[PDB]
Amino acid sequence: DVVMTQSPLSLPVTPGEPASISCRSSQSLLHSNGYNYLDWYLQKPGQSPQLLIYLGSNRASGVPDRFSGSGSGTDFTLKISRVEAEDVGVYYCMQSLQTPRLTFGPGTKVDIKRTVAAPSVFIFPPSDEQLKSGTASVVCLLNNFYPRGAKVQWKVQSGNSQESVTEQDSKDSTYSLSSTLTLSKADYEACEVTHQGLSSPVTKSF
Amino acid sequence: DVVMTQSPLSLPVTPGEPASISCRSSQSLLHSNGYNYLDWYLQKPGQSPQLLIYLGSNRASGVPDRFSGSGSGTDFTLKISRVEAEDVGVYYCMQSLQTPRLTFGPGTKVDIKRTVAAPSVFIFPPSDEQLKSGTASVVCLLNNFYPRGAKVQWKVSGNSQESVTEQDSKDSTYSLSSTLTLSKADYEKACEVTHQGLSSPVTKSF
Amino acid sequence: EVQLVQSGGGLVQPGRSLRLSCTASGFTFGDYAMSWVRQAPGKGLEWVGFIRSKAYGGTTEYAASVKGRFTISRDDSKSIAYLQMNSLKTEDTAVYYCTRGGTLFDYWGQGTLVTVSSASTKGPSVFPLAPSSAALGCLVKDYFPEPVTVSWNSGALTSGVHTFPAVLQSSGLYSLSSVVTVPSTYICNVNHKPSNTKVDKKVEP
Amino acid sequence: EVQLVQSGGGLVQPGRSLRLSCTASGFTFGDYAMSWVRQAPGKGLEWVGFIRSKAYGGTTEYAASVKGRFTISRDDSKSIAYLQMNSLKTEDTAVYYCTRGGTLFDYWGQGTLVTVSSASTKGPSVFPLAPSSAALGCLVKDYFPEPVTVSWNSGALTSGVHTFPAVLQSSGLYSLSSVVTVPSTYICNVNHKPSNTKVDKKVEP
Amino acid sequence: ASTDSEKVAEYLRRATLDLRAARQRIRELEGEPVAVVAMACRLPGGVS
Amino acid sequence: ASTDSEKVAEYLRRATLDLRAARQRIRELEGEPVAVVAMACRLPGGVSTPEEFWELLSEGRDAVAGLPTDRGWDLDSLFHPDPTRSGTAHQRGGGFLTEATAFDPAFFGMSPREALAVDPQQRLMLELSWEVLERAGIPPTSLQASPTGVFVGLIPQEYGPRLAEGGEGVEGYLMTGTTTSVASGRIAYTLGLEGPAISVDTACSSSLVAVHLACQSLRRGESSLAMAGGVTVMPTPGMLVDFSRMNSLAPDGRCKAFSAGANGFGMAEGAGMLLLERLSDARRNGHPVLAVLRGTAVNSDGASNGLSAPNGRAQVRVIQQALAESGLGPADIDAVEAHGTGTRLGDPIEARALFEAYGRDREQPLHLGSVKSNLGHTQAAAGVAGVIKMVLAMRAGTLPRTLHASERSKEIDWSSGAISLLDEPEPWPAGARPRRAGVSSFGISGTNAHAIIEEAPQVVEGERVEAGDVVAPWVLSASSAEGLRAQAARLAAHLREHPGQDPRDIAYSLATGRAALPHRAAFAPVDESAALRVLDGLATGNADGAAVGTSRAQQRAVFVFPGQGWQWAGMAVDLLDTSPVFAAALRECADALEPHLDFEVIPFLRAEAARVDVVQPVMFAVMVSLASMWRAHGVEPAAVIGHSQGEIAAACVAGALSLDDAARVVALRSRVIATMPGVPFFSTVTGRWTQPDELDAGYWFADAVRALAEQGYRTFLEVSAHPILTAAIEEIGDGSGADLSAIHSLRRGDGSLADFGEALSRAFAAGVAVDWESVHLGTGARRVPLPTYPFQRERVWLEP
Amino acid sequence: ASPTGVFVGLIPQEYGPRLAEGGEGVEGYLMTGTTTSVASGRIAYTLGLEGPAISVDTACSSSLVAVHLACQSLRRGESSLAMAGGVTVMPTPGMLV
Repeated sequence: DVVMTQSPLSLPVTPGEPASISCRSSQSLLHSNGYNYLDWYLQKPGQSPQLLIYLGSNRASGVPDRFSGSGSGTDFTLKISRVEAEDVGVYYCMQSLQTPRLTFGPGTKVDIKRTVAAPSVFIFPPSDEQLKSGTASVVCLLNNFYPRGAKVQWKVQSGNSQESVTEQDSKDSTYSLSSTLTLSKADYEACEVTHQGLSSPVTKSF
Repeated sequence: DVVMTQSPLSLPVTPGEPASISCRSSQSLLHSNGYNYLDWYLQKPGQSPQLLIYLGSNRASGVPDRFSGSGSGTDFTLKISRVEAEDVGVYYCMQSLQTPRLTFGPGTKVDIKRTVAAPSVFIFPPSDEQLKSGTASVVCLLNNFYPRGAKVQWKVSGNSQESVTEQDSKDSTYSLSSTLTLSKADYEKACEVTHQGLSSPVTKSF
Repeated sequence: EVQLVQSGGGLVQPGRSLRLSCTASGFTFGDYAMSWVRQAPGKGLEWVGFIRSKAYGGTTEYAASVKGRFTISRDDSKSIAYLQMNSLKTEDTAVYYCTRGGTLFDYWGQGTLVTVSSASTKGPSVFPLAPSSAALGCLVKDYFPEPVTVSWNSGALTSGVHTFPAVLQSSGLYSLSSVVTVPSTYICNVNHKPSNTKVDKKVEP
Repeated sequence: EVQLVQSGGGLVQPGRSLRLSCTASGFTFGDYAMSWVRQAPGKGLEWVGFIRSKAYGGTTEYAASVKGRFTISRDDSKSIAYLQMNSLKTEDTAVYYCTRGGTLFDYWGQGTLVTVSSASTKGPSVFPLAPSSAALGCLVKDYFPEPVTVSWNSGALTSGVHTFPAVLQSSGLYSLSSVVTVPSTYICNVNHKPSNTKVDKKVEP
Repeated sequence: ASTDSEKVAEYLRRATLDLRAARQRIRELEGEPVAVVAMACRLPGGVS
Repeated sequence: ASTDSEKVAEYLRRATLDLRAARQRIRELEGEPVAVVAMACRLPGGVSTPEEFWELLSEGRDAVAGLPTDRGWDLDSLFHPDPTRSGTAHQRGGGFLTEATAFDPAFFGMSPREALAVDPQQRLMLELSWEVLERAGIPPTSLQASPTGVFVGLIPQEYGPRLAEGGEGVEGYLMTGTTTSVASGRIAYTLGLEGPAISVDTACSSSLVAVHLACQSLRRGESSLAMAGGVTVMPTPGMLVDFSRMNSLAPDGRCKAFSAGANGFGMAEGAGMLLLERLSDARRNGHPVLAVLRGTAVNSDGASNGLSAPNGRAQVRVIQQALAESGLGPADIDAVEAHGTGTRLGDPIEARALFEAYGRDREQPLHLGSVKSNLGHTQAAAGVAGVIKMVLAMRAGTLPRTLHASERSKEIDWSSGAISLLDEPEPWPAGARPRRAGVSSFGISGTNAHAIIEEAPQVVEGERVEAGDVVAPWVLSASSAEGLRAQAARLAAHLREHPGQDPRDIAYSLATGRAALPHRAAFAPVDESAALRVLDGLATGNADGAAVGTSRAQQRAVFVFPGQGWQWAGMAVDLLDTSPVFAAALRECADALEPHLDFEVIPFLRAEAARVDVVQPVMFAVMVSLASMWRAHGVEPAAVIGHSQGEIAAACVAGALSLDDAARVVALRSRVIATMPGVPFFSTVTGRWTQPDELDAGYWFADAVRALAEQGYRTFLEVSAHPILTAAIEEIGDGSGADLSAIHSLRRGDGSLADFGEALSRAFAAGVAVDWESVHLGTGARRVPLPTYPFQRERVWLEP
Repeated sequence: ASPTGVFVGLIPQEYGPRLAEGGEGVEGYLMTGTTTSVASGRIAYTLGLEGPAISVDTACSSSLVAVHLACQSLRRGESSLAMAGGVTVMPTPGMLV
């Protein structure tokens, strides 16, 4: 009774061409009366979610006509035709066979398609200032890289840290990231970028 | 049990100004979910039945507008804002609380409104015509007795066959005939006719 | 679209069987549990019986009277509904309609005739009646089959024609009447296609 | 139209109770079922509570980890839903949504943000070292509560400056980040309202 | 949940709302009345 | 039973169905595409049909020669080489029609005087409407008392003398002759339509605006057919000499659109017309479809730096609005028909607007062209010309060439390269992506219009092939002898040009289609060579091997049942077996006659091809069968004067006795007559109009035909294998009243169906209405294009 | 720059001298000052409206028909406001002759 949402969770898209997201299941969602218990929800950045499709394929009032859905016994697919730039957000597919429901699930997010644009590195160690109380940030400041994947490590062999990323860089749309590190004060005596668009990690001493 | 639904019997109408038919009940038809289990059906003269309104107040697709249902769970009503000449026939209320519905009930009737008029009578004796051998037959007949509804009895009664025409079309007046039969014991000595349009009962013999 | 187009009918003697077929088309017949309704001549519509859908079991229910002699078939392969007859009686003469729903009676069929009786193809007898003393007329005596037409002097007269629907007597033979009115000679003609005994008769005191 | 405006707020240390109210208008409240969901920052939505309608009466089904500490009530005179809860915990920080419908989540309402844990306003001295020698981030370590802004040389330089979200350190003290991105005169000082610190500096090596 | 009138009822209500909205839109697109705001004239006989 | 399980499912299904139907209705009301059925055009040069227009476009030829010397212009003081003298034009050339001075007032109900009063614009519009109606395949006489809208785009200008001074013989008709409303009122009055008739004047963008209106009334539903067009013509050099005062006219008179040497825009004249119908309705009735219109937009430029100053924001907005209404994106357009007026300032602004509206999101370059290079500025006639060019190019699968574009301009930037100027022909083949195009039009008043056109659906494929042995007649009609001759010559020429055409297709197209006219000709050739022989014979003048004859205001026929005299018949088993109408009616009457008369249908209707007791019933049977097949073939009867057995035949036909009953009574008559040897109906033995009921058992030539002719019936048709007493009737034809013609049915043993083809051809030859769909019905014959009506024009001018 | 249409009924009339022999002060404005196409365009030009500004001629009913157009443009949603009207003025005694 587990439902999962296939297709890439990034799913780059551009205005003008159609897009499609297919949601898979484990059993047959066809009730004895002859209806599929599937619903679709859209969450835009910074506002409450709205209902899009209910009961397999039925566009609710107020939804733009460009949205549509197709269903089957176990396979369902939401499809658009003329996607705009205001349709960026998160999409959720829901079953309704079992009334006790839980967390909505990972869902699928979308963004504007672009090129690779491998990131940049700005590693250097702290010396003074508010850092004098004792801590060190190894943030390499991965700047202007479209693919989301970027892991970091450290040698100067790892441990706890914190992550912080921003939105799709407005006009630039290049997902700047500054994965930083917190360090204790007195334990004296860099990043390992593994981006898809790169070929070898770089690291500077301290 | 049942709610013994009923309607205000016949109702003549005229083209132009609106009309309405009420529908009462004994047990409330408002289901717990928040809906009324009532519907309306129309039967045209010499044609298959039809569906107009379902679930209290909802117009089915293909209905030529002009029909509106309303009312709470006990005092339903169906109203027509504009009355044409083709929307004439029989109208039936229908419920859905009890699944083993046996009959559609009597149902109300509609026709064209017309000024009240008086009929005429022509008693015809059982002459020596094709009757001839042992048998008997007598018809006194009626003509143009709008509105419909009359009675015929014979004295100096118990068996007779009646027939009524259909509105005569353009003039809009009914015509009725009644027949009484006997084998041999006739000629031992008259139909009387009562209509609300006319006066104290008349009759004619021989 | 969603036409139904029923089939079957005719005339059968008492104590016999028959088959009535409803042909669903233009829509998915999977779960559209249908029903059969009956309308007698001169009265209202009375429900006969409905057959459930195979999704919920495919069972059926009947409403007394016809419970032991009426059966319903649900051929899903051709999307056909069948009504089977058993030992019919004279009082069952009615028009049968094949509906679409089980609780909400949606789009209806067209109806059949099916009459049960026992009589031979007997012709008419002609029955001009006595004059008003102006209400001259010609009632038609016993005749078994339905289609019989009457007129005056071969349809030359149109005003005042008041032909009336026939009735049924104990013998099962019907009677047809028609009258005219005009102040002052005319000849009534009848046609009986199953009997082909067309005749003429005039009345004059 | 349909209005589902919420009313309430929360900033309490763990141990006490809180009340949340959902106001409905423009449609009949006696038939629909109200539900409460929550969204914690950084993750996805999850179901919290749901109450049936008057046709069945009460019968709440609080999901999990909230039994004995969360309650749902409804009022029909003013048609107001209540999500009064007691004995708050650390993992209860979220934004709560009140929605209409039990299974089909129809038209939603605006969200109410709640917070937990004990902290006090402290020195907002942020971070030096702009990208000289976009260097480590215009961090605001050891500051509370969340509302804070950023500025750069009296808001004259704007290009290349990106403001980053919170960090959620191991304890309640917070921070966010900002950069300049001028690698080819610049040091960031921000404005904090609760601590009343309005500073903007310029020294940089 | 309770029997089966826990999911069909909401769907039926939503369908009824959508149908009402669509029919209202059709009616407004077909026969919306037009209100006249102001008029001006210049006619013989000194009428201005 | 059915607790909470089945009760709600039915209501849910019904609600879903209702919602789906309502949303489908909304979509149909808002965005139903329309279809173009046929087009008609008149362009400068030798162009008179769209085929010539496409040939000129493909071959890359211009149609600018000079000035007309027929319309009484001074032509001489029109240009004193100093520009600023009064009465001095600037154009030493242009593209002008050479047919405006001529007209044919006889074809329409038009008197020579009021014809002389008629403006050339409506004069061309009438012919355009008639030609497009014939090209569509709809008989122009069928459109009577039906909702059909007419929309015209004109510019008033002036034709003749002022109304105040008047004329000498043409005075009252001056007002109606020169008025914009009458331009469409006259079309509506002549064709007898009942839809709205509208004339719109919105400068050079008038025509497009018209079609926009035609695209709305069809969508709303107030009309089921639209005719939208535009026209512009100049009977006076006033326009050139007034526009020269703004110094906006190039000397030579050409359009160098998007060229480095732009000097002006020039002037021309023309006319265009399109017929539009809803796609579903057109496809339901089988009407041809050439292209589909989806979205249109009309806008104004607002306040600018003068009336003539254009705007860019308005053009961008109108383009985006048209795209939104069509429900498409900017990347779905492969080519555009830009204005390209050729002026100095207009071209950069239009280029920038088109750039910013189309090319920002484009992977493939966009092709751009302008028809004004080939023909020049046609004022209100433009717009529809671009639509015709685009649809012709799309159908032919080739993009034509734009002239004077080898030297691109220098005031525009093409660094992006998203727009590629069309300098050479480009293939435009079919594929997965449907082809789409856009057309723009801007007026000097300040109104802009944009439209989008798409290819017709590719569903016509799937036709089968069927053969047969029945030969079908060919007919052709006109309103004058020379008209008939020229029509025959043109048909023979076209059949000579295009070989491989089946006789069935040409017969069907010359069937329902061309209207019914006084002068008629008909025949039935075995193959096409003899068809060309008889066609050239008709073209020479001597009609032999065919049938001819004038017939004015005649629409009735008369069936007469001759008695004995067609003896020996010439047994026709082919009639019984090949024709199903015989094999049904004659079979029914025969098996009706079988039980009474012992003779069977087998013995002598088997025929030994190599006695009143037997013949008369069988002559009655074959007579009623022939009458039934004739009446089923579209030709109805009238009062019948059948003699002897013809009395019983007329009794059967007019409704006196039923087929079986009439057969039985004729059998009784035969059995009682085999011993001594050894519906309005006209009585014969008495000679009076009598009802069909008095004929009973007791009931069992000159004055009759005189009275029948005096009533109004002037033709006599006898159903017999050999016409008898024809000369006796024929001698009477000249003896009193109008002439009389009698048509035979069969010949001496010529029982073949070709004899019936000749009989039908003779029937149509003299004023008899025939239902051609009935005689064709199932043959697989499809519509085939044919030449339109050839006219007889005469000079109609009125100098000022 | 607001969506607002103009609909005017008209019948063409002769006002000044003929086009081929224009005067001395009025030469380049004769075409603009007489054609009905600008009869509504000026209304759009002075006030700076951006909406369908057409001129329709249907003889004595030309004004009323104009109204029938404007309402349609209002119901379709093309424009938010409309101005409909008609006008006739005879400057020469030619029509009555």
